Order: sequence, then structure tokens, then C-alpha cells
Amino acid sequence: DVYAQEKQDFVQHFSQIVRVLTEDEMGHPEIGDAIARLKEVLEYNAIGGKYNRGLTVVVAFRELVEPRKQDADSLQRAWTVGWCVELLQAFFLVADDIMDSSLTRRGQICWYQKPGVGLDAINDANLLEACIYRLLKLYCREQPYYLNLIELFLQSSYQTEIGQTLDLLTAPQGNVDLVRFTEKRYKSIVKYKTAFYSFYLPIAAAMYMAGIDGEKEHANAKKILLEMGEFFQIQDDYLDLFGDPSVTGKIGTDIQDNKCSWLVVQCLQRATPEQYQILKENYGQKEAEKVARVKALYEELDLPAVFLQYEEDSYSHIMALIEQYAAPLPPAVFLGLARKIYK
Amino acid sequence: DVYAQEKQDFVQHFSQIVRVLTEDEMGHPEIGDAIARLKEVLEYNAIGGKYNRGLTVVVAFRELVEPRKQDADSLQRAWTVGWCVELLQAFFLVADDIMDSSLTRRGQICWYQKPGVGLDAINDANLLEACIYRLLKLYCREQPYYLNLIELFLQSSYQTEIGQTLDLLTAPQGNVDLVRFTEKRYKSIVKYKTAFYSFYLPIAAAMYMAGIDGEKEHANAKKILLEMGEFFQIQDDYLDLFGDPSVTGKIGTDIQDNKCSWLVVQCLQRATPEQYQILKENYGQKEAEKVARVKALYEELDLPAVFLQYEEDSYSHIMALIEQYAAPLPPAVFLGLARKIYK
Ligand SMILES: O=P(O)(O)C(O)(Cn1ccnc1)P(=O)(O)O
Ligand SMILES: O=P(O)(O)C(O)(Cn1ccnc1)P(=O)(O)O
Ligand SMILES: [Mg+2]
Ligand SMILES: [Mg+2]
Ligand SMILES: [Mg+2]
Ligand SMILES: [Mg+2]
Ligand SMILES: [Mg+2]
Ligand SMILES: [Mg+2]
Repeated sequence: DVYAQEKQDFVQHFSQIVRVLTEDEMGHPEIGDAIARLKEVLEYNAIGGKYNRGLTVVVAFRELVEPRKQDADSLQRAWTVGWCVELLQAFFLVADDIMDSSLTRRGQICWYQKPGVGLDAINDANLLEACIYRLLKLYCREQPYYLNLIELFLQSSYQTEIGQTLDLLTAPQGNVDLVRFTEKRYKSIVKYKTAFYSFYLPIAAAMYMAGIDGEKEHANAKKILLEMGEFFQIQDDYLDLFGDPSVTGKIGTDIQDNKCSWLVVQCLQRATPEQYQILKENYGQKEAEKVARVKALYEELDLPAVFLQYEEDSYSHIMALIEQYAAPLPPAVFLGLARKIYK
Repeated sequence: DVYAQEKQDFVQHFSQIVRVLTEDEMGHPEIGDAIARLKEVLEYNAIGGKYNRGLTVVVAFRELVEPRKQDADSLQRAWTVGWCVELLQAFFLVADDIMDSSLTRRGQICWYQKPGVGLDAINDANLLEACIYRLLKLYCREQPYYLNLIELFLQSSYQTEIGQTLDLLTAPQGNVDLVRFTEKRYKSIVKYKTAFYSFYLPIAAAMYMAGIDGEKEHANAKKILLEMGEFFQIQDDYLDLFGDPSVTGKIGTDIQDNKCSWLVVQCLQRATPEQYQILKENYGQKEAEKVARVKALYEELDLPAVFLQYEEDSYSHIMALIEQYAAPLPPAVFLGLARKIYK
């Protein structure tokens, strides 16, 4: 709604982002081809998603900053930082698709799977990250929140990288170990690898831009947002298997990749002894026959129904938390985001 | 000499770097295994090189800061930022070895070639980068140069990433094109991919720590340092082929990887028509027979003698530049570094 009404405006601003990124260096004609590759990397990897994270920066900014202080420059900075969150996303996704050996993303072939690209995508990803800070310097260098934003983007990256490390350590290829797939480990993984950058980061950025830098306020917002992020990742694990790749834009790999997904953890909590052996024998392997076996067992344990139930209970819990912690911020801030990821 | 007398002190400080990096998070026991992977990544990829870049921060700091202002905290920050440059190095090298399909580094198997690691090394690299800014926040958060250092490390990364992009664009696998291997393109590649982070960055960091933030002074230092960096990369290209892997610690891949190396550019400038065809037929291929062919032609054109001559002429030019641009900085600053990479 508020996201939907802002989407088009947000996207149209992408041309300027690209222009300022592919101009401030073109005064150095020697790197021209590199700059041209950068544009290509940006168009392919920053466009095509839902932009919920970037839009959140924009929406939250408008709801937190008094309209008398929302000048043209002020708004420009807001959707610029919104695009910075979108680039952090792109950066992690490009690397993540390589490390998960994924095939498609956002309804097109993964960048690293594009003939001509391959492992060069590693450097491409690093460039996407560098661009965040180019844009911050360009548009916010003079703002009082400049250092707060820089540290917030860096901190959020470290956290999601710590989370990725957990994600990958818990999922050795060729090493089946159902034993390590617990609730505790799962909660810790998703907290770091998704919850900070996808939910805390955008709202926290808008808070700093609105002059809201108070520690307690940020902690209170974080309380709500991390819990939403946990829900979001669990929903992401569900879609990996039970979602239509025509709508998700991506092919699942979690079972093949031996991941500590929410599905397998829930499967293990409901698994009879015989079922456990079926899981242990077919999990984390590339064979389509064995993956199908795992899915069949998930469906035999009504995990699809268990997810529908979790989603409702979780949503109610998020709402409760918003009632508790939203103040003094507008509740619409969190309600708007929550509405966007519900089901 | 001054580098040598400082080496041991510098290295011994690595234990503390690791401790502070693997402690400030251990208050979060949930990420403990990730933190343990981080320690493992740090020990394997930050140790074993010459530490010329880190040592430069330390040496330059001592020569630029008045001894009355070199308190214990002040020195601690200096070798900490020195280790930050070393981590930037590690970060790029881990990714670079993957993208160049290299086998060894610093006399051991490349991290990504270690059984158990593979492409997870992409995230490991990203962690090494994140650590730079953790350490900066930890030890320099209160210093007046804090934001200058942060932007200097970010800018230097963007530049070396732009350079890597040039390095990789000019070297498509399976796509031989001697035509693109020119002097101009070479100078532009090495300027961005090596010269900034390996030579300007360390000295510039010590300058900001010594309160020397003046634009003209930094530009003047940059004039000297980029030219040294060009020399250093050219020396690196020479060693890739004509160096002993027992001393370099790495196996060459430039010819196989179809790289715009200094050797091939010099070969092309001296290549008779028939020799050109030999180059075009055997360059950028994995076959050991064809690589040997390229090397034979390099030796037929006395490129080893041409490098020895370039090194002398270049060294004299660097010295000239130091005479011109060193002031008001101690010349020992640049002489010390130059002495360290001579031959
Ligand atoms: O399931 P993953 O965590 O790999 C994923 O959600 C990406 N990701 C990576 C960190 N956080 C999220 P994706 O399903 O989009 O491949
Ligand atoms: O020759 P490269 O530039 O790949 C190298 O010098 C690494 N590097 C990467 C950027 N700058 C330098 P290395 O020979 O150590 O593999
Ligand atoms: Mg993935
Ligand atoms: Mg992943
Ligand atoms: Mg997923
Ligand atoms: Mg290399
Ligand atoms: Mg390289
Ligand atoms: Mg080399």
C-alpha cells in the first residue's frame, strides 16, 4: 500500500544512482571499461526484486521526519540510502548464489551462472559493496548522521557475514549431520544472516536520518525487527521447497546443500525413528530422487500445515511486540513492513 | 633494516589483534563457532607474507610523529592500523587466488584449495574486510583521524576493485586478444589493482595518524607511491614466470590466465611477425606445452634482461621523484620502502 504507492518513485530513482556512480569516475577515462562493467553489474543485480528493504528506508523516513523538514534534498538522500540497502542486498545475494550453487535469482539466471561471468562475480559483488559507501559520501557526507550510517552499514555487513559463516559451517557438503540441526542453532543463524540487514538496518537508517539516534529507541526497534526477520527467513526456507519458482524467481537448493533450514529442524522434531533414517539417508545430496524423498516426508509430517500455523502465531507475536516496543515511533512504521511480508 | 628491526615486534602483536577480534563477540556464545572460523581464517591468510604494507604504517608513523607524542596507546593504534592494511591485503588475496585459479600462496596451498573450504572462502574474505573496520572502531573511534582512515580504507578498496575489474576484463579465458595488451592499458590496470592499496594506503594512513591531512601533501606523497606501485606490480609479473616458487611462495598462472602481464606487453613490442603468431597460438591456455612455448619466446627476446634494465631505470626515476616530492616529509620514509622492494 504505502510501499506500493512508493515503489515506482523508488525505482525511477535508480537511473540517477547509476548515473552518479558511472560519472564521478568517468573523469578517469582509463577505468571506463570497468565503470561500464559496474553499470552492467548494477542493472543485473540491483533490479528485479521486491525492494522491500529499500522502500522501508523511504517509507520510514517519511513517517518519522516532519513534513516541514522533508525538502527535495532531504528526500533524495532518503531514497539514496534506501538504494544503499538494496546494494548491500545485491552484494550478499551475488556471493550467496555462488556459495549455495544456486541456479536462478529474481526470475533470471544467477549472475555467476551467466556465460562470461563465473567467479569474476566475486569481484563484482565486492564492487556492489563499495558503491554503498561511494553513495553515502556523495549524498550524506555533510549530514550529522554520516558516520552513524557508515558504521551501521559496516556493522550490519559483519553480522550478516558472521551469519553466513554459521549458515555454511552447519551445512558441510557431503557431511550429513542431522544432530546439529537444532532450534537454537537455527535461531542463531537466521538472526545474523538475515534479520539484521533485512529488517533492523533499513529502519535504523531512517531513524538516524530523522535524528533518532537514541540507544534505547534503537534497541526497542531492534527487538521488533529481529523477530520479524526470523519470521521472514523461516518463510524463505518454506518457499525454497514449497514455493513456485515462477513467483519466487528462484530454484530451491536447501536440501541438496545440506542446509539447517526451518523445515528440516521441524521435521527432526516430529520424526519417528524410521523417518529419521529416511531423512539421514537422503538429505544433503544432489540426486533428484533423494531430494523428492525428503519432500515427501515433510509432506507426510504436515510441515506445510505446521508452517501455516507458525506464521499466524508468529504474526500475533510480532504484533504484540509492536504494541510493546513501537513507542515513541509511529506504529504504522512496523505495521507497514509487517503487512508487506505477511504470507 | 628499519623494516627488519620492526618485523618481530609487528608480528608478535598479531596475537592481540586476534584476541580482541575473537573476544568482543564471544559475549555472544551463539556465534562462537563462527568466531572460531574467523580465527582460523585470520591465522591462515594474514600470516606468512613479508608484511611490507603493515610494517610501512608502523615505520612511517615513528618517522612522522614526534617521539614525545609516541605514547603506548599511540603506538598500539599504529600497528593496529598496520594490521588493518595487512587484512585488506588478505581479503583481496583470498578472492584473487580464486579468480586467478591459483594453486599456492605464501608457500602453502591457497585457502580456497584447502579441502573443506572451497567457495566458502568468498565469505571468509568478506569477513577479513569487515575486521578492518571492527579494529578501526575499537582502537581509533575517538581519534580525530577516525573518519579519514575509514574513508581511506574504503576508497582504496573501491580502487583496487576497479583495478581487479580491469585485470579480469582484459583477460577473458578462452578469448585470446593480444591486441588489447598495450602499455596504456597495463599502466591503468596496475595503478588501480596494486598501486593504491599497497603503497599509497599505508603511507597515507600514517600521515593521517600524524595529523598530516593536507591535500597537497597527500597528493605529493601519492605521486611517489603510485609510481613505486607500478614498479612493484611489474616486478610481480616478472616473478610470476621467472621467479622460484620456493622463494615467492606462489605458482605462476599469468600466461594460462591470459593476463595483461608486463612480460606479454613487452613481448608484443619486440615481437617479429612470426613470433607474434607463436604468442597468439600458445597464450592463455592451460597446456603446459604451450605455456613453455610462451616462456621460450620471452627468453628469446631477452625479456629477463629487459626487466633488469627497466628496474634500474625505474628505481632512478622513483629516486628522482622522491627528491622532488618528499618534502616536507622525511625522505627516509620513501627510501626505506623503496629499499625494501629493490630487486
Ligand atoms: O536461503 P538463503 O539464506 O541462502 C537466502 O534467503 C539468501 N540469504 C542470504 C543471507 N540471507 C539470506 P536465498 O533463499 O535468497 O538464497
Ligand atoms: O598478479 P596478481 O595481480 O593477481 C597478484 O599480484 C595479486 N594482486 C591482486 C591485486 N594486486 C595484486 P598475485 O601475483 O599475488 O596473484
Ligand atoms: Mg542462497
Ligand atoms: Mg545462503
Ligand atoms: Mg533460501
Ligand atoms: Mg593473482
Ligand atoms: Mg589477480
Ligand atoms: Mg602476479
